[PDB]
Amino acid sequence: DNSYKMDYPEMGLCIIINNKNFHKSTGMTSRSGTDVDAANLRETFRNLKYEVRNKNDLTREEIVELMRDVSKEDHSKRSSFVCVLLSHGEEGIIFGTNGPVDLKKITNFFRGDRCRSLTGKPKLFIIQACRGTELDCGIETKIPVDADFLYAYSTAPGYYSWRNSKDGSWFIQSLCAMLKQYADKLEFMHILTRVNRKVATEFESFSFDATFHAKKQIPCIVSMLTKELYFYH
Amino acid sequence: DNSYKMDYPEMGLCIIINNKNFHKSTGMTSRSGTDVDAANLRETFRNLKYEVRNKNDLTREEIVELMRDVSKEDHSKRSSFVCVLLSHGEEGIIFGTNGPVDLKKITNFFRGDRCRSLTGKPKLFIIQACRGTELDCGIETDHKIPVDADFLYAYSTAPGYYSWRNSKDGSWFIQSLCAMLKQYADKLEFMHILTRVNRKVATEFESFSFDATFHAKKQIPCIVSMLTKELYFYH
Ligand SMILES: O=C(CCC(=O)Nc1ccc2c(c1)C(=O)C(=O)NC2=O)Nc1cccc(OCCF)c1
Repeated sequence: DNSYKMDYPEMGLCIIINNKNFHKSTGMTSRSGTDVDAANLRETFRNLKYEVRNKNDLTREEIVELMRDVSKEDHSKRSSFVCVLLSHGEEGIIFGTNGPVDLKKITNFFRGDRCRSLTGKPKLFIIQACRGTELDCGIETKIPVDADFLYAYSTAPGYYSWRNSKDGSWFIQSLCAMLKQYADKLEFMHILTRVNRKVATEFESFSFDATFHAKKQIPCIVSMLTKELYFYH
Repeated sequence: DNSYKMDYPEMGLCIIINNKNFHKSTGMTSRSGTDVDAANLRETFRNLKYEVRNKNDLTREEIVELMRDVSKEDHSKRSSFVCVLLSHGEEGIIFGTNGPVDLKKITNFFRGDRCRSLTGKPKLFIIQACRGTELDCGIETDHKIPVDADFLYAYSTAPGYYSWRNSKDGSWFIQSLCAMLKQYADKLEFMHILTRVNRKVATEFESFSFDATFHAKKQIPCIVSMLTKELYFYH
């Protein structure tokens, strides 16, 4: 068929790793307002009938162990899997409270051959974290083991990722608003495309210092899905 | 307006870079079956009403030059822009005949601030090249806008992975891309076309080799989208 089977007895897990406070030896700063994103996500995915588990202030080892355990659960009665990461980042990596974790390490747990009860089911990774330090100035006007993954990144490779301490990050605030409005009408890729547009046109940084002023952001959809994804029917 | 305006006088250019033969100093093999891909692409994109320009066996300098020249053209009367790269590669790199070129360097020529007549229009890069040497063993079941916006990078494989070519039929990804564009360009949104491309490659293809190391290998393409709207080839 053209569309993933989403009529399993359960939608699936939605794990949200929310890191705000970081260890002293890291020099990493606290991500103020991240709880806004975490709460917004929790409610959005609960409304999508996901079983949501929230984690807070996990270490790199704790992140690894959480994903290992979760990958070893029996997902046979679940349609999909969602993991949302809220943290500092670097290209290809997310930060535990006490140090880096390669993203590949945690998603390898769910590879078609390592988590058999999710083989052929959509595995979604939503990543609110930096991918580098670059700023966007803007401009005027048998199946493969690596299949059935989707990575919804807040930014393009190499780029910084913008957040508002009060309103939420640009990406998650837009993701939730778009899932809320369209998760009953549009296929996921088209939801995510609405997300890009909303982040691209509605947001623009403000700074008293020109270096950080009027900067822009586009999110980055990375799809290895083999079917269309509708959260209904 | 949830979709790109595709009813400009022209659909736009479709530049195809087809690298078959590489200088002896590299020690890169010839890419057998690539002319099949290049011919398939040419016919497919002409049918889509794109202005195809085929270029064969370009050097790293020539690639850069071509991309520079085309980026400096006036794309005002064009709906979009397509560029297909067929060659050897590594993560983030395609090979000219004489050596490596960073993909970022070629796609940067078209960034919303360096190519004004393409601002707000979809820039499509179709990349048939290795992104490393990993092999997928498979598993059994059988206002202002950002300058990095409006780009789509359609990769033949996942990051870190080998990309499979067949001497007779061409590459698994290009073969499959042409078939689905032929079948659905008139009906489906582009992301939906590429998703079908993904399923086709993932299910219908498996490598054959007398070397068990290279036998029974699988492949999934990788769609990287910073598009802001739905793309339909027919108005
Ligand atoms: O640090 C970040 C994200 C931003 C951050 O937490 N601090 C930060 C540090 C320097 C700069 C910036 C942020 C900028 O936003 C910036 O515009 N320029 C910077 O020098 N990413 C990063 C940091 C160091 C290295 C890196 O990539 C190396 C791996 F190839 C990526």
